[PDB]
Amino acid sequence: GDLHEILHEAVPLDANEREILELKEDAFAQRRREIETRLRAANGKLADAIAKNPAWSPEVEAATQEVERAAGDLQRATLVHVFEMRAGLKPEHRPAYDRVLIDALRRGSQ
Amino acid sequence: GDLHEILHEAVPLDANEREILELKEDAFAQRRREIETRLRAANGKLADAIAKNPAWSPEVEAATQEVERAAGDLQRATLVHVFEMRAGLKPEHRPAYDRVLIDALRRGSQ
Ligand code: NI
Ligand code: NI
Repeated sequence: GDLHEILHEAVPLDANEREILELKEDAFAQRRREIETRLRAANGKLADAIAKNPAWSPEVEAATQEVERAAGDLQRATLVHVFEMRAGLKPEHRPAYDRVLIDALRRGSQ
Repeated sequence: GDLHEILHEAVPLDANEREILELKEDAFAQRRREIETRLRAANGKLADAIAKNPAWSPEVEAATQEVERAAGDLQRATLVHVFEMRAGLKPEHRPAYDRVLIDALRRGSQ
């Protein structure tokens, strides 16, 4: 279900590809961490709101929206980076990458 | 991570609660199935779009938005039903329910 991990594990970068993509990989790792931090905080606000008053409320509406926004940010950032990686591949490596990517997407990997 | 399942498993309904909530449980089961069907179809459209052209595109934008919409529908429907169940509990059972619910939410269960 971890799309990014599935790709790095099944179709790992070659020596030159790894060197070329290192900067983008690192930038994505930091971006993912930041979004995940927001997501955990949103989860906490949702739990907090429900602990206070276990019903839909402005606090629950806001927290649920924050959760969904962070989740969407994560989904999009990951897919953009998946396309980044594809751009950094030797053209001849792209078909295997696509096979893994398409199959994983069909299963709902994100 | 399955909030609904976590609750039914850890704080199962008593005999009378189960009888009273049966209709709502069934309605939710059907609603969940319908949303999941939409989600699987959205995942398929996203895979299809990327199989055709592995880049961001109107098709990828539309599919990703459909995925996020279905996921949001699922999150909200589940939480509304979680509150439905709470309303059907004997008042004295609500605190244990809340303990499980709050702890699970903090971990990002949906
Ligand atoms: Ni990567
Ligand atoms: Ni239920």
